[PDB]
Amino acid sequence: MQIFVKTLTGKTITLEVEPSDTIENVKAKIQDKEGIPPDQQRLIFAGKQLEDGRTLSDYNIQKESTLHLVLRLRGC
Amino acid sequence: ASMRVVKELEDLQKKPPPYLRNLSSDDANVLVWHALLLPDQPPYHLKAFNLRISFPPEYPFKPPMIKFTTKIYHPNVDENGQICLPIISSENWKPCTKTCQVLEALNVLVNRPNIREPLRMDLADLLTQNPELFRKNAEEFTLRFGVDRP
Repeated sequence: MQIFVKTLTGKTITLEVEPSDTIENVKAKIQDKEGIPPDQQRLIFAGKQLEDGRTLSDYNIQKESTLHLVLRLRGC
Repeated sequence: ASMRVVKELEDLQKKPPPYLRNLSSDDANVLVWHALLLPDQPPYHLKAFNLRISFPPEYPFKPPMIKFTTKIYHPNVDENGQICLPIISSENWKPCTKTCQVLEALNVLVNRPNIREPLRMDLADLLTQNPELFRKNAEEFTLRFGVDRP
C-alpha cells in the first residue's frame, strides 16, 4: 500500500509498504530513496512514535496514511 | 572557571580575527560573549551576523553553547539560530580546546556549507541544485535580518 511520509521540511514522499511491514524496514525504505539515516529517523504517527520492532498493523495504519518524519540530528 | 574565559576574551580583544569584530562580554554576564561574524562567502559578505557565546558554569569541562543572535539563511543553521558544531558537541569535545578554535571552526562552517550533514535539507538540496536561486533567497534575507557590515 502507498503511504505518505512527510518530513518537517514539508517534503512529502510516497512509500510502498504492506501492513506486515516492520517500522525498521520502513526506515530502510526511506533511506533507500532519500538517504536519511535510520538513527535520525523519528517516525511519528497520530502522536505516537513508531517502534522499530512494530509493524503497520500494530498502530492500525491504513493506506495513504501521512506519517510525520522528525529528524534527530546528533551533532550538538 | 570564568578566569579562563576572561583570559580568552582579553587575548581575543587584543588580536581579533578579520572575520570577528565587536567582540565584548555581555553587559551583565562575563560568561556570555557578544561578537559580529563577518563571512566572506557570498552573499553573506554583504552584512554581518551577531553571535552569542554561552559559557557553562562547568567550563572548560562543558562545551560553550554558541548561537546566532541575528538570522542567517544558511543550510547549516536553523530558523531560530541553532547550530551543530562537532567541536563543541556532546559527541566530541576537548577541555584543552579554547573558544578561539571554536570560533574558527564556526567561521569555516558558516563560509563553507556542509551538504553532507546540514541542518536544513531544503536549503542543502537547493544549494546542490541551483546556487543562483539559493543566493537570491539568502541575499534578500541577509539584507533583511542581518546586521550591517562593520
